[PDB]
Amino acid sequence: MDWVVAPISVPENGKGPFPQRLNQLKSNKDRDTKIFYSITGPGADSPPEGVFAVEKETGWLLLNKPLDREEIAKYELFGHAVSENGASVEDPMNISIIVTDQNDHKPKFTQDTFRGSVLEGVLPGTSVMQVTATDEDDAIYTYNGVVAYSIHSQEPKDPHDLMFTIHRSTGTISVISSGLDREKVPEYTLTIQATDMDGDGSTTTAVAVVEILDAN
Amino acid sequence: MDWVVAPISVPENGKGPFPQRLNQLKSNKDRDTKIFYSITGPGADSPPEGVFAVEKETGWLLLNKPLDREEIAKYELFGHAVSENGASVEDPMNISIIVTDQNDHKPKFTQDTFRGSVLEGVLPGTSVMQVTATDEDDAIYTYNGVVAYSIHSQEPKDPHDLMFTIHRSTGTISVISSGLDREKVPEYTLTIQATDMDGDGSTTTAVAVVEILD
Ligand SMILES: [Ca+2]
Ligand SMILES: [Ca+2]
Ligand SMILES: [Ca+2]
Ligand SMILES: [Ca+2]
Ligand SMILES: [Ca+2]
Ligand SMILES: [Ca+2]
Repeated sequence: MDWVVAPISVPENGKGPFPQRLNQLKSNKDRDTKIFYSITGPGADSPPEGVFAVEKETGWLLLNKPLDREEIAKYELFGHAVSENGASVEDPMNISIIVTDQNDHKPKFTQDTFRGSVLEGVLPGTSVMQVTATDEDDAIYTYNGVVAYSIHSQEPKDPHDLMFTIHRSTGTISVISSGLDREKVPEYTLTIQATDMDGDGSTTTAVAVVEILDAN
Repeated sequence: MDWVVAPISVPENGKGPFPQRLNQLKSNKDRDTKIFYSITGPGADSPPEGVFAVEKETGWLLLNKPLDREEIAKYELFGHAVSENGASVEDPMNISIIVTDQNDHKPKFTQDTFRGSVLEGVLPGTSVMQVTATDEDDAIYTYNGVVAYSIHSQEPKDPHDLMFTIHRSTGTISVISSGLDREKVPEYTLTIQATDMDGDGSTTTAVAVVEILD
């Protein structure tokens, strides 16, 4: 029995030590001859050179230094086997290295202060504005690049304390209660937060300033 | 050409979606007979049951839910190939799942306040005390569980500002300058910090109180 395709998943920023053994190659021609192994491709003999290597006799695939997914996320290499007589015995083998993500980037708001406005009359559920934070980490297979938005505080606290809400994943801010009155309170300052790992990681902070406009 | 053996490395807390394909099994007897695949072992048919599964006809190995390395770090399963009989055609295959670490734990000092003492006479380079923070994440293959120690502040700043240092990875605090005098300053309060990812991750804070003896 065997795998049809077996890619090797390697976390970025590994401790090693280096050089670090990955998986071991084997030509089933072993008994008939002595085999010598080598590799080619971007990562081996094309740039970036010498990130990966092979032990010529044992067939161990080696990683020579820690990887950075944000720099290169995938490698496609080829492994070769030649007899002691010098003849390429079999087709070269496809080697796929998948670099898996670590949470090595903090989220960042696109601005320190976002600004929006809304009419004093509006219905609860009305969009005011949208805020945005970015995270360079993977948000598809991991949560490391997935951001959770929240409102930390509101100022002032009148009439109600919880006048707005923020959509947890889109960053759209909405009005959730009535009684907006420009004459009483013309401006609210919301301290907003974006936290990666969908709310369990690092947090960064910005501000949203909401102007209340007079409906005649 | 092939791998002698090929373990599968799966990051914990994956998004999937689930069930999630890992790698695909294949018997060489595919060509001469119809094959049905299955798996056994802790993770499959022993507890924890049904974390992994196999598509009986295609041979795809499936992960049914996200993994937690801190709960189980490694699985050893066996893959089987049987004829319509139910009879093994070849030896079962060893399946190794390695669960790779995510930084899902913050570091924590063992105490909020550590206490130590040192004689007023001592030479620079003298050990005072050792402080400790733990991190449940992997500190062997990743930095996620590796802690970096630092001194944030000293009080008072007398005779001067930098009287102690902390060893970045052991948490041992040492005297780095002379002029300790109990009669002048009997006690120092150091704000200390432990940061995971060897200094690039989350930080937590505690206090070290050092008594000067006569
Ligand atoms: Ca990186
Ligand atoms: Ca990353
Ligand atoms: Ca991140
Ligand atoms: Ca975990
Ligand atoms: Ca972990
Ligand atoms: Ca950690």
